[PDB]
Amino acid sequence: MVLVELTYYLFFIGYISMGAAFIFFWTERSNVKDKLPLTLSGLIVLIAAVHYYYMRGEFEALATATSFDRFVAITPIRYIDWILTTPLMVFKFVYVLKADRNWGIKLMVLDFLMVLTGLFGELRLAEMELGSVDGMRVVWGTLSGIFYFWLVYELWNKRPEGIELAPVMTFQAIEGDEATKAYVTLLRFVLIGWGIYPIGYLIPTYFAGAGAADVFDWVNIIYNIGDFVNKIGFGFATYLLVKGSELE
Ligand SMILES: CCCCCCCC/C=C\CCCCCCCC(=O)OC[C@H](O)CO
Ligand SMILES: CCCCCCCC/C=C\CCCCCCCC(=O)OC[C@H](O)CO
Ligand SMILES: *C/C=C(C)/C=C/C=C(C)/C=C/C1=C(C)CCCC1(C)C
Repeated sequence: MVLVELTYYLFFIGYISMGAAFIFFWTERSNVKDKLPLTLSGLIVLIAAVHYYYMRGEFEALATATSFDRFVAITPIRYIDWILTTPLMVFKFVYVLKADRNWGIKLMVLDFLMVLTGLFGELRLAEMELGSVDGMRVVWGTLSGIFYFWLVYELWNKRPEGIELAPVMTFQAIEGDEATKAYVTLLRFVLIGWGIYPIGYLIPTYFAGAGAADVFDWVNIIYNIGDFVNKIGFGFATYLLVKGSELE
C-alpha cells in the first residue's frame, strides 16, 4: 500500500508543481517585450498540470485493480501530454536561439516520431500475455530510441565549439555567452533528463513477469519524476539564463 500511496501523492505533487510553475511563468511574461518563450514555458506546464490532475483521479479510481491495469489505464494520457508538450519545448529552444527554422522543424518532427512510435509500443501492453515479451513492443521501442538518438545526434552535431561530452555529462560550469550556456543546458536535459524515459520503458517490456509485484507503479514514479525535472527544471533553467543575458 505504501508504494501505491507514494505513487498517488507524486501525481498530486506533479499537478500542484506544474500549476505553480504555470502561474510563475505566466506572471513573468508580463515584464518582457518578447513574451513568446515564457508563453511557451507556461503552456507546457499548464498542459502537464491538466493531464496530471486527471491521471491522479484515474489512479485513485483503480486503487483496487492491479498495478498493470493502473498503468495501462493512465499511460496513454501521459503520451498525449508528451506529444503536445515536447514539440513546444523544442520550438522554444530553437526560437530563443534564433536557429535555422528548417532545422528546428526537423527536430520537432524527430521528437514527434519518437513519442508516436513509443505510443505504438505502449498500446501493445494491453494486447500482451504477461510473462511474454511482445515483438512489436520491442520493435516500436527500438524505433523510438532511434528517433531519440537521431534527435540527440542533430543537437550534438550543431553544438558550439569547445563543448565536449565529459564536461556536459559532469555538470561543469561552461564558459560562454547565453547561446553557448543555453545549448549546454538543453543538451544536459535531452541527454540526461530525457534518458530516464527509455529506462522506464524497459521495465514493462522485459520485467512485467519475473515475479516482481508492482513494477508498474515504479514506472509511474520514474515517469512522474522525469516530467517534474524535465518540464519545471528546463523552464526555470532557461528563464534564469534569458534573464541573465540582458546587456542593458
Ligand atoms: C517529488 C519529485 C521531485 C523530483 C525532483 C528531483 C531533483 C533531481 C533528482 C533527479 C533528477 C536527476 C537527473 C536530472 C537530469 C536533468 C538535470 C539537468 O539537465 O541540469 C541542467 C543544469 O541545471 C543546467 O545546465
Ligand atoms: C541491461 C539493461 C538494464 C536495464 C534496467 C531497467 C530498469 C530496471 C529497474 C527495475 C526493474 C526491477 C525488476 C525486478 C524483477 C525481479 C523481481 C523478482 O525476481 O521477484 C521474485 C519474486 O518475489 C519470486 O519469484
Ligand atoms: C515533458 C515530457 C517529456 C520531455 C517527455 C519525454 C519523453 C521521452 C524522451 C521518451 C522517450 C522514449 C524512448 C527514447 C524510447 C522508448 C519509448 C519512449 C517514448 C519512452
